[PDB]
Amino acid sequence: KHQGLVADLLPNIRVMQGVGHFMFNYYSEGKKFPHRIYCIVTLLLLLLQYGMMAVNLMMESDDVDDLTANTITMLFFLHPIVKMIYFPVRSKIFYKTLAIWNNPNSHPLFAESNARFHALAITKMRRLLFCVAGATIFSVISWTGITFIEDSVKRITIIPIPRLMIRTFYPFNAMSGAGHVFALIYQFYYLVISMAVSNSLDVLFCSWLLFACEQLQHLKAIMKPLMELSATGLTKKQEMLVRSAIKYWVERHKHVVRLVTAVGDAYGVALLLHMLTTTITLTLLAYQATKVNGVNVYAATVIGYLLYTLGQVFLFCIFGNRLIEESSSVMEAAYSCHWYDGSEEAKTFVQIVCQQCQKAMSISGAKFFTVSLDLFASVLGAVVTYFMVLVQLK
Amino acid sequence: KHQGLVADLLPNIRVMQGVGHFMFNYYSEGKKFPHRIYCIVTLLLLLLQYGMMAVNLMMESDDVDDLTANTITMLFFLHPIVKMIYFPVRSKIFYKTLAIWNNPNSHPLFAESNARFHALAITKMRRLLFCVAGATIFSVISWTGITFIEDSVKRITIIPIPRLMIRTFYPFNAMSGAGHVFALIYQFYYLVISMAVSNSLDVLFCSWLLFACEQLQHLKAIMKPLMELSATGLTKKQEMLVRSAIKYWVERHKHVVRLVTAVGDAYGVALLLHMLTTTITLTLLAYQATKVNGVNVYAATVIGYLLYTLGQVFLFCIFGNRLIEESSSVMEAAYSCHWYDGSEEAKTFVQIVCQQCQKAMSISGAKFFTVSLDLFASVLGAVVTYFMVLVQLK
Amino acid sequence: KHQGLVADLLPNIRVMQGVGHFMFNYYSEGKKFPHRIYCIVTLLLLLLQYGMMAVNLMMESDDVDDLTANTITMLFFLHPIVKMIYFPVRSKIFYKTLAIWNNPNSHPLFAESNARFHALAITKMRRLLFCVAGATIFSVISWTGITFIEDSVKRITIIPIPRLMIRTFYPFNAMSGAGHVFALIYQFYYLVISMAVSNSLDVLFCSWLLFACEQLQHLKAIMKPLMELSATGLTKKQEMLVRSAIKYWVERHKHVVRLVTAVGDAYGVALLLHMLTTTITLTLLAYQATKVNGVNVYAATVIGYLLYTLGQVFLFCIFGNRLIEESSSVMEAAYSCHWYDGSEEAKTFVQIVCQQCQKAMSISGAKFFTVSLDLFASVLGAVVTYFMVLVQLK
Amino acid sequence: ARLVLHEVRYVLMAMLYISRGMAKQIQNSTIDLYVYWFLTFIPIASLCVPQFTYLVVDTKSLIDFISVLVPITEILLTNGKMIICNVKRGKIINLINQVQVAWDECAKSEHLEIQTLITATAKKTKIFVIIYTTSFLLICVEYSSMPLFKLIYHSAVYGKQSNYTIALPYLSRFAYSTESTTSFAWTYFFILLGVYLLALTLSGFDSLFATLVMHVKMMFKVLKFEIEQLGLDLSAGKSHVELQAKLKQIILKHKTNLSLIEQLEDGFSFFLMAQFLTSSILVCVVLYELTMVFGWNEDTFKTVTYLPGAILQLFLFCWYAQQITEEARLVSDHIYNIPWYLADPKLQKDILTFMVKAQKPTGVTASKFYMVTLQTFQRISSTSYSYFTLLQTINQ
Ligand SMILES: Cc1nc(C)c(C)s1
Repeated sequence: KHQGLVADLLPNIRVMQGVGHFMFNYYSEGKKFPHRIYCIVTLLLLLLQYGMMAVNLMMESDDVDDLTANTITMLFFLHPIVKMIYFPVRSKIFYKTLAIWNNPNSHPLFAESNARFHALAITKMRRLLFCVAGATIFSVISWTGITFIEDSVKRITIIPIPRLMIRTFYPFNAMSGAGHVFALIYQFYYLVISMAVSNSLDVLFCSWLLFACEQLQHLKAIMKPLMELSATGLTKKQEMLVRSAIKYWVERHKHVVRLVTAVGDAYGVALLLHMLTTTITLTLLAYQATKVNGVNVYAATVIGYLLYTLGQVFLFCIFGNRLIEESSSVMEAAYSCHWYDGSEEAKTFVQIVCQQCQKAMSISGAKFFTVSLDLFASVLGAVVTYFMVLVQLK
Repeated sequence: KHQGLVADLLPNIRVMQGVGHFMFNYYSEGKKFPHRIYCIVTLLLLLLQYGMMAVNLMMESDDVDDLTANTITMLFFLHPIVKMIYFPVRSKIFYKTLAIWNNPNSHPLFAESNARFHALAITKMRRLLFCVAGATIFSVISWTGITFIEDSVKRITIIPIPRLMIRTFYPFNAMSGAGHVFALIYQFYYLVISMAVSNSLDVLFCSWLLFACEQLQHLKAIMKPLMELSATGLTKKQEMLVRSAIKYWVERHKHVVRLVTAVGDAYGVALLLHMLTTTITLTLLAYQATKVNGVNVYAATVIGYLLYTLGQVFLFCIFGNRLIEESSSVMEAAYSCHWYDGSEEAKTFVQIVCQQCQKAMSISGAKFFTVSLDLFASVLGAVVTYFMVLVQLK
Repeated sequence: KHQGLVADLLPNIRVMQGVGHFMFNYYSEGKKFPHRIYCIVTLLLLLLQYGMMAVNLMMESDDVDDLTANTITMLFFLHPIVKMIYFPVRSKIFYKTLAIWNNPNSHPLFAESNARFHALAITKMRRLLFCVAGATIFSVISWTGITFIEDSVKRITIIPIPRLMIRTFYPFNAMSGAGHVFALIYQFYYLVISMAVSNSLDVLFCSWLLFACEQLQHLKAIMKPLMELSATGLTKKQEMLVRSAIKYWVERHKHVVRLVTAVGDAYGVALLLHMLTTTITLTLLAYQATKVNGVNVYAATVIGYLLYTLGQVFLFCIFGNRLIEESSSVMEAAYSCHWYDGSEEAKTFVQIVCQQCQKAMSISGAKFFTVSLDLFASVLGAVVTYFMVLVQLK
Repeated sequence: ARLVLHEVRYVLMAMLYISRGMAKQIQNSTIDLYVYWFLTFIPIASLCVPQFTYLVVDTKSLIDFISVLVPITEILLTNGKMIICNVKRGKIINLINQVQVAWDECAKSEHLEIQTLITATAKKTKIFVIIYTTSFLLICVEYSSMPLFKLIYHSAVYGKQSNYTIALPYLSRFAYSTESTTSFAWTYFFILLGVYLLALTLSGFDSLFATLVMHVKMMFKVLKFEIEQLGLDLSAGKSHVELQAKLKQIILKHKTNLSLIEQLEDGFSFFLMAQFLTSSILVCVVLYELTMVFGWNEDTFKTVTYLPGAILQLFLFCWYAQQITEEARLVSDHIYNIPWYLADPKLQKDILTFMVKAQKPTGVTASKFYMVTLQTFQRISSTSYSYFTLLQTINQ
């Protein structure tokens, strides 16, 4: 919590630890023992609750509609469990990534721009964290409200089902007694914890991407005066200064590439698993939306599920696309300087930089796809086409 | 209306203002007050009539065929409303774009080619404007004829429907009395104004693209003798002349790049919304075409709707593809000269220009797609595939 | 036997020869005559059983489910026969490929890394061979176990079909002890031989790819110190040393390119055939999976067929993608060295190397596609979408 | 000497497309332009208009619609090719003349490899043209002139005893009556004339495209030989000026090949677009007809001969576009293989610009929509299959 890229992300790390994302690395050793226990307990509770959800699916599988809804809920709440189990097994690469920017470069002429863009990156990270936290809080509040405005009724004949936020089978009578209130509190805690863990891991990924993009912006901004520094023949001191500036630019670009590669290695399998779960969730959600008739409770629930799923996918894709665009635009920033008035060494440096920028940095889901607005467009088109086919067939 | 890129587009700006596309920027201040009022009035009328269509769609939703036809009409006439509201909110970027070419570059040796290609661009813009205006007028006339040759009858039993160009519910008896003629004139006005506003904004976008393409053509034409100027050792004056020529070429290319970026910024969301509305329009039109049996009026109306929608898409895609092809062909132009007899500086200039031209400038719909003939082909194939699925599943 | 690329792959060559895969080139002439007959006999037996299966497909042609199952089996067992016949006709190109690396370049400075990466490649080849052999043995054992646990019964009424591992019409009784045991032994031998032939040819292809990838890794690793050798205004001795190092790098890269081209020719035609068969196999398998309802034997068989087909495709695709990414990484490693400190010759060498590496090496199925994880993703998406549509149609 | 596209020149002359085809500098003349326009309008009257009138008037089911659409698709595409190539005659003739000039330049070389290339290309051109023209002329003769052969056979065998009421070729509706013997004979004569013109158009233009692609490939191989000579010269250790001049000449040859490819693309863009659009439907309709009337019938024979013709017609353009693309691409590999590391950094930078240009994809687009490659053959084919399945669903 002192070195770069962890001090900057410290609020995110603290949130992750608070909700139970393990992370026994960035506090005093004294807290290592108690905190760990808490984390384990949370996981247990999560799995515990998850268990009674799965059981509820087993005896609710007679019909198709209830089975579909239970499966959608199960995938929705499988997401956070997968993320929570995924982090500790791959904690080594995560800690390596968080320590990548502990020793960056420095040049006297470009220090001010570096500081400015670092501050900008920190502000953007905090803004993203707050926005995602607000979205999670709004989702939880909406869930709690909707479970109450709606009528808890089961169609068989009319059977009073317990008024609970999440369908679940409980050994005790969770209808009117103290079991009801206990189930309410437990389900509220489960919802908050699961949503928070999932969104916190996602925000950590997106904040890594934000840092990389701001570093690319700094690289372009300082590319602008580097050529002017070279152009002016040149004395030995001036040639040495140009060489040092070129070295700084190239080494910082290599550092950004290293950070991007580390992030990709850390999160590729997570992205692949997320999209694998999503595909099925969206298929079942298209089937569910096929049955929407009106502006009643069912339509609201289906729209909320679709919005949350597509929002997760869209967040990943927007930040991936931002990285791609910045990496590509490095080339335009290299072309837009007065390279024709520069020296031969500077012109060769510009040529090689453009050569390298011919291809844009991107994050891939374990080499099966890439995260970009194109991926989100493809997912949305696939779900819409499946919905249209489902409407036509019936 | 005195500087570049606004004097060139002045007929388009005047047409936009006359049809009510706001634009309170390019006339004497005295006209600012009255014209504005007129614009507002136009919008009101549009929305008014639009509302009366939506009302007509509410009580015409009992059937599926009439509901589909009403939805197609509502989307068709939503296009112009969306464009008309879109311009004023984004007027800042539009005005920034129109003022981009106020201070362009100049070199004595390339002045004649610059003037020739500017004149060619102006002529092409005027030709495009006239062609689109003629197409709009033909569409209006065809609508006003088809409303009359056909028989105004409703199937319930036969119910004599009022003979109007556009289906609509009117508080007054718009069948035989003065209400009939008033409704006919009002619908003629609505059709003319809506088509005019939509097509005028589209033509402004395409005129920007035409200007960019002609500037690229000028760049290649002057690339041809630039090397001849370089190849000829060289005295200081000749080296300075080559430096000035290279500076002119690079800066003009960068200006074209800036213009393309500004146009994309201005019109990306507009393209995205246009394609969003189109997709649904084409889906409903495929369903409508599924019911075509003969060469009667219904077939003519369906064909007209399809032709108009695909024509808008095709215009956008044609000009996007033209921009892409010109930007790509810049490198073929750069290679075909005698770049091997030039000086070292000119050879590095050609090298870096080719590296930059490895990629082609393009306009994207808010980063979700690019405008090209490939996009038109994909849309056409999608609609054809949906029609095939509709006919097969039934 | 005593030359590169055949001394490294010798165990795979011996495994190929043992199963009756021709290859009358890498042993003493004394065994040249005997082995040949064995090979022919194997083919005969193979063809025999193959024909013996095809005849059965006729009798069971009346129904549609058994027709689909028999077609799936026929394509599965078509793969190995196609490979076995394909090798001898194209044997000359195979032998040319296996003799590519007899005389490679050598430099005193890069000998240690070359030896290390050669040993690494040999180890990885051995690991791949052992893994694929284990997978094939497991497949055979699981096939036999499935046949023995599952009930052999035909639905017409229940008519007891012979309990044989592969459906086939036999002149023998196929029910009494002698015929039953003979058929079981013959089918076990047939399965082992077919699986071994197909998988061994595939493993030879993938081992060629592994060698190419390891050579590319060696090229990058020794590229890193090459520039530091260049970087130091050099005495003639240093200039000559740098030239020799650059020559070694370029010649080794060209050698790798030649190897990739030969492998591409041979197994590109082979891959075209393989994927042409796999497409129909996967379509029929999706139709079969549409009928799964939790039954252990049926679901297990369908899952096994899908797993085997997708595993073959995935193996080809993973190794092709590794080759592509290795070439792109050659580009990246060229960028990420201290070229700014080098001499103009070294900088130009880096520029040309990066320009060449802009286009990554790949293996194409006779110019009809490229083997990569993108191809596997396309195959999986197509089959999954087809299955979804099919199950909805039911 | 002028054997460049010799058989194609003969086929073009037989069309009256070009009058003095066998010249070394084929000249564009207005007389040929107008004569070819009249000959273009002859098939429209004889074939396209009557068949389309029958299609939009007398068609009474899906089977009849497909039967009428099997020949008319190719007839309309061939008329379109007539018009397109008449419009582009200037570009086509300029391309042929430039190919002839390049061939004359190459034939002056003393290297045995180049001479072998020349002989192989000439033989390939002749064989391909002959085979293609023969196959498609036979297809057209079988489709159009069968009733005449049947009438001749019946007259020879049965004499005047038996009766065989002759009927016109593929169904059509004519504005004027054809019951009278004279009108019938004149209509049949003009139908045969139009069929001959269409067959020659299809054969000659397809062979022209394929043969021009072959010659472009040969010129690329000559450039490869020149690059290898430059590499050998680099190894030999000559002066900087000599290598500079050799690289300049190689660059000029590369530019000439690129210009030839550009002219071919300009000439055949819309041609290829229309060809693919038509083949997508033609293959499907012919396959459906084949499955509808499979058996021991004349219709089965005609359809079985027709289907491979259309499939190979599509594969011709796909394959040769792929050849253009790959041959253009391989120049970067040919320039990378020379020992450029032995050259001065200036020549290395010149080689780098050469390779930057040589890596850009090149080929013939389908009217700017996409570049044509071998994979396209799959795409269009798959599309055809789609339509085919659709038809089946409509029947049952
Ligand atoms: C069946 C066919 N008849 C003609 C005249 C073609 C060009 S094709």
